[PDB]
Amino acid sequence: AAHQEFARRLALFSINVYGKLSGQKPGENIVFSPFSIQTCAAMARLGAENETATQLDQGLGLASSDPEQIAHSFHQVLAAYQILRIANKIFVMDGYQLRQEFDQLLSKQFLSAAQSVDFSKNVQAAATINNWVEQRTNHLIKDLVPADVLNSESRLVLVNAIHFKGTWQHQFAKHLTRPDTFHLTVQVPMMSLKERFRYADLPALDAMALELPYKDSDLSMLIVLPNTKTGLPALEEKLRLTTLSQITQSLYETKVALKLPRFKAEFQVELSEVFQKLGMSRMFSDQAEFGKMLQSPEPLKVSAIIHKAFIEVNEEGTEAAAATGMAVRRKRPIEFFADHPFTYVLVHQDLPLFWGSVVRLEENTFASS
Repeated sequence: AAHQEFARRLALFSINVYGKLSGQKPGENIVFSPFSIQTCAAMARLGAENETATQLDQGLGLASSDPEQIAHSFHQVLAAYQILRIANKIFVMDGYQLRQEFDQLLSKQFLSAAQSVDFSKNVQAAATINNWVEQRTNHLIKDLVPADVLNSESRLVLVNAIHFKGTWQHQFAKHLTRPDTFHLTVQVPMMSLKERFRYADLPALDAMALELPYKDSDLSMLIVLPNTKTGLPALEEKLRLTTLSQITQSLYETKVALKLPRFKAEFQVELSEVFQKLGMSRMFSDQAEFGKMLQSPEPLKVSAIIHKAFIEVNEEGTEAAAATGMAVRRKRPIEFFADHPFTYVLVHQDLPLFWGSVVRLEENTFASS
């Protein structure tokens, strides 16, 4: 009930963000963790007041206007994963003390760690933050927070990191992978497998979908494939007309001949513009209200929200990672051949952990690091 609502609201936030990112970065293989973004921003909301807090509640789709109830809603999920590792930490300017309620909600409900750092020594502070993020993401997310967005005016950085490594319930055979056409055409490694999978025809979306489960988990990779080679932008628009829950409830087990690219993607973005377009502008402005963060009466605002994500999909399974850092400163059979662009979601039970697009693929002919 409370759990279903949390998933529903995160799913809507997810498609909202996906839509704004796709508009901001049209030809790119977007990948992001909506869960990471919402969690990090909800932590910031605990320290917000007045219209800043209200914007965050309503723009993120949080459970209510009550900080304790909001915090508890995240605890329920975070605790359930006490394959998937999620970690929160706050990094606080040396000499500044957190307010008790902010500190208590972060520690007890968001299971957040806390550490004091010297942001005036901004290279050192960034290294501390970024090393922690690497350690929470199997070194897949590097240099999350650059030194050059931190300085003596920085007061805290809130970070969420998430790491996923799953093995397919039904793995692909490596010796069956072959180069084949991806229609943008290019030749890329295509993995082939015939199995019973949860599948749906989605004719009102002009698409089809398939779920690939991971063993020893209630996690799966949902692939939504337009029926036409050029159909992804239209599908992306139409997903707004439905819900993730309605899509996954349409799935039924059936024998499928699957072809899926062996692919990887990395994506990074500063999310201020996305948040502004989703009606959460006040937090970045000189009218921002974050007086519940620190004992100090210094007015604060958000100077950056940085998100980085990574995913690799191969014959054995999937590994994915992401992190979100928010800097706060003082104010001065059926064939299912995924051989053209598609969208995908790593979903727990309609709780989306990762969301992305495959729009362009190439086999690199150059050696590189």
